Amino acid sequence: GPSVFLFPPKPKDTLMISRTPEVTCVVVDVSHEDPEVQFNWYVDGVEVHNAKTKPREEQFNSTFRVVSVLTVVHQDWLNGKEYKCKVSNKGLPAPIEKTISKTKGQPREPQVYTLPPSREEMTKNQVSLTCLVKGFYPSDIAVEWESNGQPENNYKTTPPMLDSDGSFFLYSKLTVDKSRWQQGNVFSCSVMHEALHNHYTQKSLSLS
Amino acid sequence: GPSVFLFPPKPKDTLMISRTPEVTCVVVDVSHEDPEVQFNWYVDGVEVHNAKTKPREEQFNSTFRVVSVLTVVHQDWLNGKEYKCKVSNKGLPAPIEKTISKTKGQPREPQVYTLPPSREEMTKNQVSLTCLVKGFYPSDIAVEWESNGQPENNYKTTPPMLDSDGSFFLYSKLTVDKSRWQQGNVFSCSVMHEALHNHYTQKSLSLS
Ligand SMILES: *[C@@H]1O[C@H](CO)[C@@H](O[C@@H]2O[C@H](CO)[C@@H](O[C@@H]3O[C@H](CO[C@H]4O[C@H](CO)[C@@H](O)[C@H](O)[C@@H]4O[C@@H]4O[C@H](CO)[C@@H](O)[C@H](O)[C@H]4NC(C)=O)[C@@H](O)[C@H](O[C@H]4O[C@H](CO)[C@@H](O)[C@H](O)[C@@H]4O[C@@H]4O[C@H](CO)[C@@H](O)[C@H](O)[C@H]4NC(C)=O)[C@@H]3O)[C@H](O)[C@H]2NC(C)=O)[C@H](O)[C@H]1NC(C)=O
Ligand SMILES: *[C@@H]1O[C@H](CO)[C@@H](O[C@@H]2O[C@H](CO)[C@@H](O[C@@H]3O[C@H](CO[C@H]4O[C@H](CO)[C@@H](O)[C@H](O)[C@@H]4O[C@@H]4O[C@H](CO)[C@@H](O)[C@H](O)[C@H]4NC(C)=O)[C@@H](O)[C@H](O[C@H]4O[C@H](CO)[C@@H](O)[C@H](O)[C@@H]4O[C@@H]4O[C@H](CO)[C@@H](O)[C@H](O)[C@H]4NC(C)=O)[C@@H]3O)[C@H](O)[C@H]2NC(C)=O)[C@H](O)[C@H]1NC(C)=O
Repeated sequence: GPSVFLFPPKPKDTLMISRTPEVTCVVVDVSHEDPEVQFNWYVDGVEVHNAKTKPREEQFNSTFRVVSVLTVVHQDWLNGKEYKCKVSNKGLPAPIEKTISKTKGQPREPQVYTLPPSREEMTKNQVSLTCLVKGFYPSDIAVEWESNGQPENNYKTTPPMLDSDGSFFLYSKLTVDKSRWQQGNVFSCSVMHEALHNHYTQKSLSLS
Repeated sequence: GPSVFLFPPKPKDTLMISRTPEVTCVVVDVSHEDPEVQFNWYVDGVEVHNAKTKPREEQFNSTFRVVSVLTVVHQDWLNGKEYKCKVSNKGLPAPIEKTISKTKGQPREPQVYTLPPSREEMTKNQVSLTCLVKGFYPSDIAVEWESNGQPENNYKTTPPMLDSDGSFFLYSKLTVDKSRWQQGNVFSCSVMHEALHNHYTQKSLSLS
């Protein structure tokens, strides 16, 4: 009894023409005696044929794992085109069909807010700078940090939370040596999200 | 083939003598033909006998569900005592054993920081006030908000995130009408966590 899992591309993959968005079709618990698999892909029901089917991998539990990767057009996904994977195995009476697309909902533009460390935080040798992203829909988003055009390393972001009003929000937290902050260095969280003009925005933060 | 799941109490249950901490032993996919179950509980291997075993509930998939609830002593769990559930069913060749205890690790005191809304946020009719809890271990924690001793309603908190240094942190976000904030009302996130003196602390925030 095999099952299939269908993964969407990653947000910023989608948002940057530069990047390569992929839809991933994963089939597990494939019969170890009859490992032969057939993938079929569809774009709004339209069969396409450009998917790279990876070599089957033997797992440690007497099953195989089978991955099919479809390259997608940025705009296509953005315009909410459907991607359906069909998987046909001889040890299964009917082929499995999963489908995925950009989540159905009105797009909503993220509001970004930079926030100092707390007065009391100025006790410790590390401070936390606070990026705040809210109101956005869907959930698919990415934040980064940087200073002097160079990306910062020591930050962490939450996974998006559902807000009362059906929007999502999240916080990003960049920690830095107090000295940097007090020297008046400028830092900015950058946010990628389909609702943004050019899918990107930057909001800066430095000690007043 | 039944399975068991063993749930810990909830943080603040543990932290307030007032509250009632419970350890929950859940057994699912119990045979619909042979539904007869036997629970056994243990405190550091020591069998106790004070658990309330709930009536078995027929599920919609031809299985039963069986819950056993053990009341625990606040200090006991706090001192990291072990709670092992044994489940014995006739349709299973060996009884299932799960065990749980306060997570193993050095306790670490949460640092709480209140943070204004962003200057730019003062555009909208709703603002966000920002409670920040960091450095804590373990993860089991709870935040609330209040003003004028009355609990606030419209806030949301993230689930704890793992921080670089093996600590957890999280943010709480309380939204309020701009007018309240500009009137100079005082708001404070309150945090319950075992590392706190008296398991509690409060940090306030009002417009300067
Ligand atoms: C033999 O050993 C095998 C290898 O270990 C093992 O295979 C594994 O099988 C499980 C199923 O039991 C399967 O689990 C699914 O995982 C989905 C996410 O997979 C992630 O994360 C894991 C680890 O965290 C990674 O190892 C995977 O590679 C994968 O990572 C992603 O991979 C893709 C491409 O490779 C990347 O693009 C991603 O970036 C990357 N992510 C990360 C974080 O790195 C998970 O979503 C599945 O959840 C759904 O099914 C569960 C039941 O299995 C339900 O509990 C749950 O509710 C989900 O249901 C769905 O919910 C959706 C809404 O959220 C709906 O849309 C769906 O309709 C609904 N239901 C479905 C589809 O049923 C799931 O947990 C693993 O993927 C798989 N391992 C690998 C490596 O492929 C075998 O089980 C072993 N067999 C036996 C018999 O023991
Ligand atoms: C027939 O229909 C039945 C009823 O719907 C159904 O029963 C369900 O079976 C599934 C297993 O498939 C079982 O899922 C487990 O759920 C655990 C959490 O349960 C929560 O959340 C659900 C919904 O979100 C609630 O409905 C539950 O009541 C329960 O809520 C909690 O309940 C307790 C007491 O009631 C409260 O105190 C809590 O406050 C409350 N929570 C909330 C949010 O309200 C989940 O933790 C389990 O995860 C582990 O097993 C998975 C495999 O099933 C793994 O993918 C996963 O990795 C986990 O593995 C563990 O990881 C741990 C570390 O994190 C380790 O410690 C463990 O060692 C390791 N492994 C284990 C134990 O295997 C799990 O998903 C449901 O609980 C159960 N439903 C109910 C209502 O009890 C049947 O499946 C149906 N049968 C069939 C054949 O279809």
